[PDB]
Amino acid sequence: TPMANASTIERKWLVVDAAGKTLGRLSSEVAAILRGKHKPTYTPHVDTGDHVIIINAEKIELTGKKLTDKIYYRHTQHPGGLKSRTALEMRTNYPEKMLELAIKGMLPKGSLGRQMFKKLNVYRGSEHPHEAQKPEVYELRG
Amino acid sequence: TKGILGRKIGMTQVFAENGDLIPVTVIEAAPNVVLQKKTAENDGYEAIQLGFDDKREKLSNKPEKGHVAKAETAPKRFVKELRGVEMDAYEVGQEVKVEIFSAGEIVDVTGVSKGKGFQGAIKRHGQSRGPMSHGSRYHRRPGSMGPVDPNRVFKGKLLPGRMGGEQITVQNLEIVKVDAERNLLLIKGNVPGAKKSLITVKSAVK
Amino acid sequence: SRVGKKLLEIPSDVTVTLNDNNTVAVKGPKGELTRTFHPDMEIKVEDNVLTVARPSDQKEHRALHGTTRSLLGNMVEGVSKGFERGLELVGVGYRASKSGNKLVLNVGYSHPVEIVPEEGIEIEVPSQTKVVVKGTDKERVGAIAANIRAVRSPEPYKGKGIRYEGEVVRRKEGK
Amino acid sequence: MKVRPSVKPICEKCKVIRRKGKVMVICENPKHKQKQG
RNA sequence: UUGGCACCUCGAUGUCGGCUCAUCGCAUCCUGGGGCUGUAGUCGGUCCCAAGGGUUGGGCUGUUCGCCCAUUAAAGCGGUACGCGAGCUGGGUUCAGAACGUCGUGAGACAGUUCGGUCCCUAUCCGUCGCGGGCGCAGGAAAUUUGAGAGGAGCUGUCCUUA
RNA sequence: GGAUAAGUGCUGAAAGCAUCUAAGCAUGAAGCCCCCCUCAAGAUGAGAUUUCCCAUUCCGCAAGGAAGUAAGAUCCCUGAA
Repeated sequence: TPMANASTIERKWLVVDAAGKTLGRLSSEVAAILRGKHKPTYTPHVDTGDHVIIINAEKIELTGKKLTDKIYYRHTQHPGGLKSRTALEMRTNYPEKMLELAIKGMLPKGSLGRQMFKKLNVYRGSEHPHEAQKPEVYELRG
Repeated sequence: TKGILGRKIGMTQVFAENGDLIPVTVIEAAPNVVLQKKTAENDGYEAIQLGFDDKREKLSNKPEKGHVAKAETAPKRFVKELRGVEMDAYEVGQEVKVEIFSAGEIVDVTGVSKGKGFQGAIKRHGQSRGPMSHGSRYHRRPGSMGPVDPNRVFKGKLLPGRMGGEQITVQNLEIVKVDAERNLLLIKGNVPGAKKSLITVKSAVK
Repeated sequence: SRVGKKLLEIPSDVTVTLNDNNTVAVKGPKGELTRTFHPDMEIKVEDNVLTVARPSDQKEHRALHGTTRSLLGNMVEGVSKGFERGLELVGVGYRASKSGNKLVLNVGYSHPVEIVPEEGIEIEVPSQTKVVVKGTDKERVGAIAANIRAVRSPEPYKGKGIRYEGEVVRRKEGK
Repeated sequence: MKVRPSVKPICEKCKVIRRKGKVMVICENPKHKQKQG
């Protein structure tokens, strides 16, 4: 008969730089903390996670020939409405969304998964508009 | 880049230093006026507004009155917004007229097509009908909806609906004549939309 | 039998500078040059002489060790003597000229052809046919020369078109 | 070209090389020019 | 494709061809870009990359297919229940009539032929095309707008000059 | 226009040569992303800009609720582009 949290939460705000990082090994931590598995007061149905900021998304890294050969497909609901974008041009034009895609993929699915995605806030560069939240840095265990 | 907007009237014929007819469209553009002058610092893009009317105060409203009262003009009915032009040229309260253009400039024009209503596949999408004889009980109908395997109907399959009322552009037209005293343009050919309707004219996007 | 193992003298009117880790810069009469190199490599200029080294022996380090020396030899040879490439051309109405710095070609087309050496390279037209590219970097020189040669590459039946002076053109029999 | 999986040299002057991970054959004789695919 | 096996379906999964409607693959018919040539040129052959778009109208036959006439840049190969019958037709196959040949003692029969022969259904759900209402978008309103994102379009000849 | 396919290459070693390739550079298609046209903030990530209205009255401890309104819109009516 342990505790199961509800409205007894203190969601901090963390910050992460990505100057040389592999998005997969990074995202596998940011999603964990968005879900709250870095806390003792974890429950599967409450979103005990913690808000996250990411900077210099453009400045991520990859292994191998992914920039040339990794392909983000995306289909409309129209015939022949398949579309493809390489990781390179995703990185250039908008790395926000490719980070978001990876993290969304490794998040749980459902309303709760979406709501913990809503805590994420990715930004190109090193600007961080969310000064008011008084966040702190989070180095990566990996 | 340039542009103006007025109202369509009708069509007629005009000669050109020859016996050469021209099917002409007639537009009245009473002198349009600037209303707002947008910027990338606040509005995220450079652009201006243009008003074309002289409404009644019984028809206008307070916010419109203020928004125009920035300038020294009256409320307007047809207000729209031009993009990608020279900005330093224009000002607020500044009137623009037909003598911008001349009698040989090419144009892209824009308007709102006529309303044809809830029409069928043929008139709307140019399909072919079935035979009217040889035992057929099929005509004026859209066709099959698709194959069997996907258990559904693909998108984009074309069907009846409210044909018309679409924003349409027509490119590479040619101005024929101007009457700035009457505030009139005479354009080679025909345009989208019905009489009394709004028509935004633009320097052609070559 | 090895390239990068060797050494490159630095005769005179030359100054080498490790501006940083690897961003070499060279100077001299013809002008100057710069290159950035792979940082695992090791470069040490002694008195009048340059030495190169690699940490290890892999397919990568070996190749880099060779390329660095060959490339630096090209650099200094260009800054001292400059690089040059000739181009002949063979036809009837085939000829060349210049519009100032630019190059102009009347070969075989309804139109003429124009070429622009924008990058501190010069071109010389001692004859109507013969042409010379002249600069400091083999890379850019050969690039421009190939840009030229692609215009009207030769033909085998009648050896026509642009043609490197030291070229061995293949031949056919016009039936 | 002569695209084929059975890529070989033909004459002694034919010279096999590898390029972009693919196998190719070089010679002055362009008919000896080959590639896998 | 011809097939083999009999796994769903015989308390019913309608079966050829055609019309309308398209859609996908590319092993590309044309158009585009190239290599090689026993490529002089013009035309070509073959191979490679390319599926964006386009890819005819008639005679005969129920026909598919095919042959033929005349064109075209070309007159592509296939899949989608040999796409699509609660969308159409129903000429053929494949009910009952009758007939020819043939077989059978005969009743009758023939992937042999011929003539003629009822194609039902007010769309509940999803889906598709259009149209409105409600609420939301940390006050309530009128206007103009950004653009994520979506869809459309995307073909080609002939002549003159170069000559 | 940009990046590319096949292809063409320049420089260049591994492999004293040669080499379009591993480093590094550039070209190169009706194709890809744009440029062209249309829809588009339910983009619940619900955006931006301009202008208008004012911050009233009753309860209710507060929470909050109703009950008249402003700007404005509609019912209703004349009609159609």
